[PDB]
This record gives sequence, structure tokens and C-alpha cells, in this order.
Amino acid sequence: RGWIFGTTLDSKTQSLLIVNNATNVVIKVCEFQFCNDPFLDV
Amino acid sequence: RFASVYAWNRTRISNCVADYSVLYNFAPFFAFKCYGVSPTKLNDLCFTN
Amino acid sequence: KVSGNYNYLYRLFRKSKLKPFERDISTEIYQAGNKPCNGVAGFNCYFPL
Amino acid sequence: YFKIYSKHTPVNLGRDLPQGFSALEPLVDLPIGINITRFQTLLALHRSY
Amino acid sequence: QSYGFRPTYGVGHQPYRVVVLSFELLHAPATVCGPKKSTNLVKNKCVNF
Ligand SMILES: *[C@@H]1O[C@H](CO)[C@@H](O[C@@H]2O[C@H](CO)[C@@H](O)[C@H](O)[C@H]2NC(C)=O)[C@H](O)[C@H]1NC(C)=O
Ligand SMILES: *[C@@H]1O[C@H](CO)[C@@H](O[C@@H]2O[C@H](CO)[C@@H](O)[C@H](O)[C@H]2NC(C)=O)[C@H](O)[C@H]1NC(C)=O
Ligand SMILES: *[C@@H]1O[C@H](CO)[C@@H](O[C@@H]2O[C@H](CO)[C@@H](O)[C@H](O)[C@H]2NC(C)=O)[C@H](O)[C@H]1NC(C)=O
Repeated sequence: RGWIFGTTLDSKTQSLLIVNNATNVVIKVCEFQFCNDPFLDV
Repeated sequence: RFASVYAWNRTRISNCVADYSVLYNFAPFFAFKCYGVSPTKLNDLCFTN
Repeated sequence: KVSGNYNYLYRLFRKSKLKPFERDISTEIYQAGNKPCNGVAGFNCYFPL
Repeated sequence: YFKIYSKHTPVNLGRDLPQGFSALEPLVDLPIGINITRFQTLLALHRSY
Repeated sequence: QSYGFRPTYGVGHQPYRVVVLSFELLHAPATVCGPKKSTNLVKNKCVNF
């Protein structure tokens, strides 16, 4: 579905949220804290 | 013999190789805030006086 | 501000230089030596902003 | 100015990267501003095989 | 007037010895320079002398 970029993971630094859906994509330059890609859907 | 505030003790420094990394053991160093010139990038700068 | 316009900040301490056209907005503690600090922001570890 | 150089070549018949020359063209370009040194992707985990 | 000190005094009244450094770094002949403690020498291998 998409790609993830950034550095140091935690909210200490910002990150990327590339993802596609049907006929859409959204990007977010935000300090995203996570642990795995699991984008629940299908 | 640290002088009083009203009569402060001024010292002039002459031509010297000054290393601002050995004085950390000279005082407890409760506060070491510094102004525009940074203490980290302080041992790479040359001063008039 | 007659009292203080403490609404603007700027960094002084970085591990290295900075390339052109990017931002280094982050709230961490500068090591400023081998002396390790963890958010203490005391002596030998100064707030970058 | 993120680059999305892409092309669709469904002529593959099973071999991984079959010997052949093909071009790539960007689609969408946009600057964000970040020190990126990490890469990851998202997979269809809820229904995989 | 008198500025005596007592060990029984708590925070805000204890004697705080203070030393301030003033720098006049400007486009002028330099008398004091902070060094790199120097890096040791090597032979028979290409280096930036
Ligand atoms: C693709 O996913 C995005 C979020 O990842 C969703 O965006 C929605 O788009 C519709 C279009 O009108 C809006 O009304 C919603 O408010 C959006 N949601 C969010 C959370 O922003 C949507 O699922 C897809 N994008 C589309 C359809 O443009
Ligand atoms: C200010 O400087 C020092 C710091 O307290 C005082 O002590 C002498 O300073 C001279 C340099 O001017 C040195 O050569 C001496 O070695 C220092 N010690 C002694 C015991 O003389 C100096 O007296 C102070 N001067 C004042 C307050 O007028
Ligand atoms: C992007 O951020 C990472 C965060 O770790 C940087 O990695 C650090 O870089 C500094 C400066 O070179 C050094 O302390 C180490 O190489 C790294 N430290 C740690 C703790 O990982 C990386 O250099 C940054 N990239 C850019 C271009 O600034």
C-alpha cells in the first residue's frame, strides 16, 4: 500500500506516511511514533 | 581571596594557548550558562584579548 | 517587550554542520562532551534552544 | 521535491528482473524537509498469502 | 554596609563565588587561540599535512 520514511522513529523527530488507497494518496510530515507497519484493512 | 562585588578583581590575559576543557574540575560549576559565543565551540576560536 | 519577548528561539549547539534548506526542530539534550545526560539539562549538557 | 520515477512493464513472465532496458518517469514532486535515514513499506497484513 | 555570611543560611543567602569572562573577539590581532591539542604524526602513508 505505501512507504514510510523519517528517522529515530519516536516523536523526537518527524516522519513520513506515504500510503495509497483506491485512487488516493496521503502524506504527513509528522512526528509519528509506532512499532510496525500493520495498516489494518483487507 | 576572592574580592568583593563592589571592588571586583579584574585580570588581563596575554598571549597564551587557552584550553577551556581543563577547568571543569576547578569548581562545582553550579551554573555554566553562556551567551552568543558557545562553550562547546569555544576551544576553536581566537580572541583579541 | 518591556519585560521580555521570550517567544523566539534559536539553536547554538549541534553535533555537526547543517546542509542547505532543512530544519532541525527537536527538543533533546546536547551531550557537550563524553559526560552522559538524560534530559537533565544541567551542567555539561545545555538546552540547545 | 520527492521523486516518484515509475513505469509499468507487465511483460515479466516469472523471472526476477528479466534482462531488458526500460525508462522511468516521475509523476509527483514535493518538498517536505527532513533528515531521512530510515525506510519502510506497508503490506496487506490482514489478508496475506 | 556589612555583608556577613553564616553557614546556617539556606538557599538564596549562601555565598556564591562568581567569575565572569569577557571576550572582545573582533577583526584584530589575535593573542589567545584554542588549539586542537594536535594530532600525532604518521609516515609513509598519504595524509593531509
Ligand atoms: C484515502 O485515505 C485517506 C486518509 O488516509 C482518506 O481521506 C478522506 O477523504 C475524504 C474525501 O472527501 C474526506 O471526506 C475524509 O475526511 C478523508 N479522511 C481523512 C481521515 O482525512 C480516504 O480514505 C482516502 N482519500 C480520499 C478518498 O481522498
Ligand atoms: C586581581 O587579580 C588577582 C586575582 O585575585 C589578585 O592577585 C594577584 O594578581 C596578580 C596579577 O595582577 C598576580 O600576579 C598575583 O600572583 C596574584 N596574587 C597575589 C597574591 O598577588 C590581584 O591582587 C587582584 N588585584 C586587585 C584586586 O586590585
Ligand atoms: C539524521 O539523524 C541521525 C540521528 O541519529 C543522525 O545520526 C547521527 O549523526 C551525528 C552527526 O554525524 C552523529 O552523532 C552520528 O553519526 C549519529 N548519531 C546517532 C546517535 O545515531 C544523522 O547524522 C542525521 N543526518 C543528517 C544528514 O543530519
